[PDB]
Amino acid sequence: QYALTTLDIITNWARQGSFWPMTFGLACCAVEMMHLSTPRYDQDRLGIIFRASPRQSDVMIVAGTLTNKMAPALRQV
Amino acid sequence: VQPTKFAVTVRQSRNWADAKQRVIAAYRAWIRAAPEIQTMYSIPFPVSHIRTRIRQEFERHRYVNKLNVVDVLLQQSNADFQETMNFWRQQSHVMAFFKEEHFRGEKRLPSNFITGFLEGRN
Amino acid sequence: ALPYFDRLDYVSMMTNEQVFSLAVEKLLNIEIPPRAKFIRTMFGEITRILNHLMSVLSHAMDVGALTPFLWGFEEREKLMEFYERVSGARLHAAYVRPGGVHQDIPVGLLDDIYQWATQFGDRIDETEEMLTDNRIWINRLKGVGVVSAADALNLSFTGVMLRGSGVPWDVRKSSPYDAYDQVEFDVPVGINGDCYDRYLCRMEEFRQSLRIIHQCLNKMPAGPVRYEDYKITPPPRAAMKENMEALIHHFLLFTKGYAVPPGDTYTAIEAPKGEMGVYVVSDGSERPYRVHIRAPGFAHLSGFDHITRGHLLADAVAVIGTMDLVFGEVDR
Amino acid sequence: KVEVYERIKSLLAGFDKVNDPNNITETAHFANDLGLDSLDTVEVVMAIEEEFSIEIPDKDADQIHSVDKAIEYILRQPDA
Amino acid sequence: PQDMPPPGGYEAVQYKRNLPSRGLFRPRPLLAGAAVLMLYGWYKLVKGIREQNELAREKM
Amino acid sequence: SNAVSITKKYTVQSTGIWERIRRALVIDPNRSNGVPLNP
Amino acid sequence: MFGVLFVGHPDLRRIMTDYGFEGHPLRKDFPLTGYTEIRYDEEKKRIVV
Amino acid sequence: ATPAGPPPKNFRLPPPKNWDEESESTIDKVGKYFLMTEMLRGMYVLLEQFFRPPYTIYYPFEKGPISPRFRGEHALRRYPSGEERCIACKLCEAVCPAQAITIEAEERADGSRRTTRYDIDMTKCIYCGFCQESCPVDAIVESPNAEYATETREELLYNKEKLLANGDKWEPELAAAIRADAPYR
Amino acid sequence: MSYSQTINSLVEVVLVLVPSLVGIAYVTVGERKTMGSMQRRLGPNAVGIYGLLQAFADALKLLLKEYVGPTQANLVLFFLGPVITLIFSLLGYAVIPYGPGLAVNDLSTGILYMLAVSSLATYGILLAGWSANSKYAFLGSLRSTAQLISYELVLSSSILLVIMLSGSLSLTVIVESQRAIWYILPLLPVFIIFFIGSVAETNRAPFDLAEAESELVSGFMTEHAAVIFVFFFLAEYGSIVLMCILTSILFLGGYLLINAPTVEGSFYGLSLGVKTSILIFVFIWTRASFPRIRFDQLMSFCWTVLLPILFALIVLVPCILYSFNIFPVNISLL
Ligand SMILES: *P(=O)(O)OCC(C)(C)[C@H](O)C(=O)NCCC(=O)NCCSC(=O)CCCCCCCCCCCCC
Ligand code: SF4
Ligand code: SF4
Repeated sequence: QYALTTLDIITNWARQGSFWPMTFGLACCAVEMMHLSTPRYDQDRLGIIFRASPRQSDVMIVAGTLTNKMAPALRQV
Repeated sequence: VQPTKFAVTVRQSRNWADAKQRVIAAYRAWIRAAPEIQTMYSIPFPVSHIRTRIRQEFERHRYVNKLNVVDVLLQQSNADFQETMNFWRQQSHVMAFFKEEHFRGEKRLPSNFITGFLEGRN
Repeated sequence: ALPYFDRLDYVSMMTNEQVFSLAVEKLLNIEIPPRAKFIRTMFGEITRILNHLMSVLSHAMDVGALTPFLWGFEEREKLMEFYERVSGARLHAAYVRPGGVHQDIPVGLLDDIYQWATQFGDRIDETEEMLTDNRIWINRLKGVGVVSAADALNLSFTGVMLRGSGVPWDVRKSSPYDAYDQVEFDVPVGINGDCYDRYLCRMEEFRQSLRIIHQCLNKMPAGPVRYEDYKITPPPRAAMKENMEALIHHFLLFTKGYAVPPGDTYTAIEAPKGEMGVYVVSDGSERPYRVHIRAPGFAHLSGFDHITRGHLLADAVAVIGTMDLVFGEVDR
Repeated sequence: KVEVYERIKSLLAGFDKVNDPNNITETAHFANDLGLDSLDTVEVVMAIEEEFSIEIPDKDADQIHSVDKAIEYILRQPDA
Repeated sequence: PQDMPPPGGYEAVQYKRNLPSRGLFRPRPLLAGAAVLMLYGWYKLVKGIREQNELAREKM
Repeated sequence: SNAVSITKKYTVQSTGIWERIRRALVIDPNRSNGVPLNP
Repeated sequence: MFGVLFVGHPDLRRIMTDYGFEGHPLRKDFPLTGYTEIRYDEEKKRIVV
Repeated sequence: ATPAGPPPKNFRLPPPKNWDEESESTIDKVGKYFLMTEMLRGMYVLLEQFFRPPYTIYYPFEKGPISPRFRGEHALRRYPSGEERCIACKLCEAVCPAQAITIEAEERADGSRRTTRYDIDMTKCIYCGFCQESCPVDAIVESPNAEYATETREELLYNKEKLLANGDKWEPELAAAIRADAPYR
Repeated sequence: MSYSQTINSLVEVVLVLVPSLVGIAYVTVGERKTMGSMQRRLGPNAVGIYGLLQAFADALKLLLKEYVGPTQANLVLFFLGPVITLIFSLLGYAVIPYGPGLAVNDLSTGILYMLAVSSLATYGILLAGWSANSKYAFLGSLRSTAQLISYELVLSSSILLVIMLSGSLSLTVIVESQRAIWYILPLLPVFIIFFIGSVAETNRAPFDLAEAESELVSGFMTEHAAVIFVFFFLAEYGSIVLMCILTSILFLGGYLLINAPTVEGSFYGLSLGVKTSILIFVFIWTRASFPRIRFDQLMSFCWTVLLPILFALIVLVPCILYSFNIFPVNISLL
């Protein structure tokens, strides 16, 4: 049991320590999202790196108004 | 043509003879494209089933006797044709055109009075 | 409907709400108080700097120049504090309304803006240290996205997309609004109509915006910030709890709204991304019959084919960035 | 040619909008003899175009109104 | 009262372009500097290789 | 000149040996660092 | 938005609405929320109107 | 292009200068090209920034500044006696630009005009402060709180119980923010 | 000899390879922190003390992420490119002298060994883009292969000038021959060209189209998930460190400085490390300082600026050597 928690802690520490979002920056929320990478907050200090493609990404941040015309693209990524 | 692949400049029909040619021309392009439409959107229906839908769409407007209304329907047909042959539509858009693929069925209205009444206005 | 304008060009919130306030004020047939005019002009140029910081630097980041974007977004943080001090929002202030502005500025804001103003010139200069003379930057922008002065007018280009091609034209100069007739500033104009000229116009617009803000700090008059008719602007909360007339006018303005005389108007301002206009039709009631928004980014992106046909795919990122393109403006 | 006609029967007889099979001739007309309205005719020429794997221009298609007219038209076209 | 400017008025702030030239990036001293390092290096390289060549003589 | 004095720009200044180092090394000693003063 | 034809226009197509959208939303008789809406269906494994 | 009237003085540019006529020496021209002088100058700027203090704050141990006007999580307030401030005027429900508020009301058991339903759909609310501006009794306010992200969307459908509890917890901030900004309201 | 040969080779390999990967891991952490200080920010400071565990978090996250391969084109071919790139990117460390002769393989043809293993690494990039079965990403990987071979010509032309000075391809002899003078002074233009070529050879900014996502057609490396990303990224940082080590070897005097065996070895290792670290810092410094060059411009820079200068230097330098009677001896000396 203790071993399996240790791997649990280890694998979770890696998921938290390298948190790579794929920012689907649809609208004005993307501006506040973009301000998390800037010097005042510097998400990189915590290990957050924004990623352009979904293939390299662990988290999807839907930051913006999702229109019907755009929904198929969001489901695809 | 010039602006994008299947772009047709908006023009009025000169007369009823002119309009009929365009309508037949529009139908011909539609049913010709039906094989490509199937494989391009991976439609789970045979080209026969798709081509029937094309005729019914043209048959809803078979009784139009007004030239200006025909020009409107022709412009709509060209716009739908372009956005289909260009892969601008998505499978969800074309699949929604086939009324059978709604989870409540295609007979979405009551057959007669008593079936709709027993279920509660359909 | 006013907060709907914050969310069109959503890095230029106060000028977006400025254009709708001016159009409604025109149909209301009211002259706003002088202090409101100076506050709106002052926040107009603060919002122009916020926009150009987003536009120029993110355009620089798209072609590979990571660092200026980091430096300048700390400047954005400082100016977003001024937006949060006046309203209670970082972005969607809903601050400029028909009749003036929502509330007056807190008593220590002007000096805090002044302190930021004494150091902003250096921030502009350090940005120009990395880009203006850099041969990679020049080779990425010079001769790219050229449009002639004649075609820019026929394509509906406004703002920097028009002034970069040599046409001297600014809505603040040609049709003055708020307090821009009471301030001194120069209009940067390019000559080659390319991405490099449009970059240099925007860098100089930084300095003229700061020059206007300093004049607004010294010319700020005393008085009310909302037109003084409680049939249009809400009364002060102390008046609303004190006298019968004020309470009625408060009740009606927040349930029915003020009635706007019937008619229509096209009102345009020099927004940070070019000529922003709004076309409003009033039917005499408290709801607008029709609101159409003229977004400069809509006209600019409609010209993408004209400016890019025959050119390299590797220059498309340069002209997408040379157009100040936010798609809340484009699509609405 | 005669090989085209034997292929012509393969589709007209299979068409479900014919008034009665075996009514086909060497010169039968779609409208007068076979009872085909306008669009059913548009579909028949499109089925022939598929068989000979040659696209038919809309003006040429308007000219085609009879079994013989199609047999004559396909022979002129090089592809088959 | 209200937020107002100081009675004198706020002092002028810098807004005009300030990217002054500096001697660390003028090309003439840089070219002179580069030439001296190359000239000094070739002087040391002639002396170095000639010595290395004499060491091969002794070793052989 | 174009530049205003660093002594009038509302930013944290350097002092002592570090101000002399700064005036000797930076491209323009009148340029502020953008850090606002807490008082 | 309005369904108005412009004769002589090259490439008169929709610019704002979704592909295959039915109706002209800025008509006074067009209702505010329109007629239809979308969602993801887990049987069809795709979006459905 | 130019305004009507005579051409602006000196609007026409002088003719282009040939290579021969450039007022810049060859050695300087060749030196900048091969030595990349302006690129070296830009690199030197980065070293200057490398030794300047960073702007980063260590959130959540430190926080960025907010004002008494800041618009965050909604709350329902009381009088000092503990009576609800809300009297079901429906001004906030009418002014709401997003239709996020739903209210029902009758006479309370004591005959007082009070609400029975007070819901705010936090997934409809645009955080504009219009309700707080329209309220004649200071009943609906936006708290300074912004850290209330939730696991499910249903947790963002606030009813009257959730909103009155929020006002009970945040009241000293709510009074302080009202105290600072009420002169300007 | 004293102990078993196999034991010696085990220990010597472990001493070079293991601390190398530790250094490559912290070059990525140092890149983030150096650009951050330059960007008025902190960079990684939370994953481990002072952010010292950040690269290990990144690697473990990617190694436990799921891989999304192509539409079953081939299992072997898909991994074949990434495997080749990593192995041959790391193979060049085996001839680096951490002191006179202190290399895994003290090879007399060592310079040519380094050139060969770099040429074999470009295959993995090209074999990856094709295997992705996406004609868009293939063209980017094709452009990246064109840039790598073109600037390989720049590096081997620069290296030929250094061999003329030392008369040897042994990395040790090149370093010993700099006790006379570091080659950066006599060959100053060559050092600048070689450093620029090394940045281009590593797909590093301002030559970074391979990973550029903002450029519309660029970003071939941007479609690499899980293990494949780890392979390509490790290979790139591994090549960055090796191009900085080789630059110090050829121009900055290698392990040379400015009685016990342990301390002599430590000082030689430290001097090589200090010089390598400075070039890694400059390497990070240029990525943060410049915008990105277009593909057509970077190919024109190589073929119409750098190479014509190098081929001119290939004529001049041996003429100077002959004119001053300084053609070196090619026998085993030093
Ligand atoms: P024949 O005598 O049988 O009929 C000839 C006509 C049709 C001309 C009539 O006799 C007639 O007189 N009609 C009056 C005028 C007319 O024809 N109206 C114009 C109608 S155009 C029209 O209906 C266009 C509709 C196109 C729809 C195509 C299918 C829908 C798109 C989706 C395709 C499937 C999914 C990808
Ligand atoms: S919160 Fe205020 S405005 Fe809304 S119903 Fe209660 S008293 Fe009226
Ligand atoms: S903040 Fe604005 S949107 Fe939200 S409930 Fe109050 S009035 Fe409605």
